[PDB]
Amino acid sequence: KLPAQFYIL
Amino acid sequence: SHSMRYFSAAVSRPGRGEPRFIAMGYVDDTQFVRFDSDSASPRMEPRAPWVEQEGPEYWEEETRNTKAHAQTDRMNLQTLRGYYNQSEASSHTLQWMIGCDLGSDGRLIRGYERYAYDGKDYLALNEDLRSWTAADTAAQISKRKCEAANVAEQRRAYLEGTCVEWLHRYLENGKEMLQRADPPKTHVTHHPVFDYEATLRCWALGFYPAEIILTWQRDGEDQTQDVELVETRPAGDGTFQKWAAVVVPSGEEQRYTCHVQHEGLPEPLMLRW
Amino acid sequence: MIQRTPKIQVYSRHPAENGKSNFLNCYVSGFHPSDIEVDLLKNGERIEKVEHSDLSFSKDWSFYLLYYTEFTPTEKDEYACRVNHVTLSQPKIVKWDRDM
Ligand SMILES: [Co+2]
Repeated sequence: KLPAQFYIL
Repeated sequence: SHSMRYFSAAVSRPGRGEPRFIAMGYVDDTQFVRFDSDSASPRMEPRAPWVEQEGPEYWEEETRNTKAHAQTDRMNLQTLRGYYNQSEASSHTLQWMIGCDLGSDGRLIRGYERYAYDGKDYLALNEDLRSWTAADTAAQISKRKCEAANVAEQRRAYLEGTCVEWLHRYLENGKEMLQRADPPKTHVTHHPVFDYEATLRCWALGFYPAEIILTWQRDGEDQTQDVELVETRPAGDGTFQKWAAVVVPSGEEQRYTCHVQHEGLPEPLMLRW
Repeated sequence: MIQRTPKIQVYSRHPAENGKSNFLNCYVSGFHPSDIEVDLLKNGERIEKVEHSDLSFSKDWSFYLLYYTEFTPTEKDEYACRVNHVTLSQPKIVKWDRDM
């Protein structure tokens, strides 16, 4: 299962 | 020993609409989910039988979270153009990976998260799961942003929890496919090459998983130098192939032995032409 | 930016024997960026109905893909893989060497 959050560079 | 990895790539295409986004997951060398923004109706789709038992709520969430990811990474491509002083003229690629390794057994052995820009390491979560490594002063900005937002603590929670939990599940669900060991079928070929020499090529075919060690020895001594070793390659049926070759004096072929180590073998093989 | 040219292997799934159906593979790996064109050739002409695996990438961020087609090898027929990539000034042709 993928993580639920993805972040900004 | 087993691993789960997710990967993604965002690829810009100047003047031809928004960047293309792909995302995929693997357990070991086996792909099990894939998303492609170029699909008629983009969604996360299955790529291994063992994930098809998951219900609609799974596929809908994976799809939802991957679209979010896609949108975030399209913004990230714009930011990185700014960091690197790049124009809108050229295409750029932003790649990501996250994952967890198990050894033996049950809990996280190592977690990873890493980004690359235009084919080079950019930002990575350290093995401590607490700090970050930036490749340059642009990635140092992104690091400071990850620090302020407490990203490592979040990512650590996923890696130590969710990632390991679901890897365990997939390994069980896919146990017949994923926990198997198919030993290589092996042989050696010989061909003259000019100047009174011959190529001895040691083949390994039809094996799984991809990890294998092929070694040539002369007089029982490992030959480091002078061995050509091909990249392990897919057969196309879920198994792998590899070979290793050495060029030897004609008349001396018998002094060379190939040694093959693989999890599916009861014991290492030795082969001599 | 880093660009990397494709490594290319041309090979059959199973040991080749004349008159028996098989699959012809071209594995293209180690390349960056991701745009690539690959054709499989029989006696110099493009083969119909070539399929490929899903694009992916390695630990070192380089991309890879397998192109393949079903085929029945014969004594006289020659096969090859033709690859173009931004790192190449013209297409690269790699012949299938069947008794390596
Ligand atoms: Co295609």
